[PDB]
Amino acid sequence: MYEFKDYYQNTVQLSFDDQPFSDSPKHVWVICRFGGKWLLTEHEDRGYEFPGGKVEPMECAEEAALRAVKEETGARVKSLKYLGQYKVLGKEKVIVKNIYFADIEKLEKQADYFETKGPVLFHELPENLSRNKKFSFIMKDSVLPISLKKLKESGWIE
Ligand SMILES: Nc1nc2c(ncn2[C@@H]2O[C@H](COP(=O)(O)OP(=O)(O)OP(=O)(O)O)[C@@H](O)[C@H]2O)c(=O)[nH]1
Repeated sequence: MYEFKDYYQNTVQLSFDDQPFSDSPKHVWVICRFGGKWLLTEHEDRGYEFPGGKVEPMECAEEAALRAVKEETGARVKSLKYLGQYKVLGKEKVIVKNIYFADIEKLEKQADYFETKGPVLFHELPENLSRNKKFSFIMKDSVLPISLKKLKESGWIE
């Protein structure tokens, strides 16, 4: 596994095995790709980040991942694939977040933006996200580069 600190100096435990920290994860994170471009969302407070969110009642992690993509980017996933899972050790609460890769089939219109500003398309992600104020803190740690390298080698990009 991988153990490092996040933007707010909280301990993050990253692994690429089939749900090692928890079999019931309360959070999801979806690395989206619309062909040759990265599909991101713009949170009203945080900024630029990959779609994600909490798992709702009578919903599984995979269901929550597809919903978060539609709720934040309004996109339909062609193939959702489990990449890994991470544990964030905060001051009081501990969060178990599931990492998913979504190959985007299409981008459709949305009626409401759930704390978001709609879909965002990037041909290539900026050189330093930890310095970039337009991006979210969830993009400003080692979870993002390690996952992209694993994703690269998966490799389902092509
Ligand atoms: N590093 C990192 N920390 C995260 C991520 N998502 C959430 N956190 C941390 O999790 C905490 C917030 O978790 P939430 O689930 O949103 O908690 P909440 O909104 O107060 O309320 P609940 O819905 O009851 O959980 C903060 O300490 C964040 O730093 C993530 O993707 N990466």
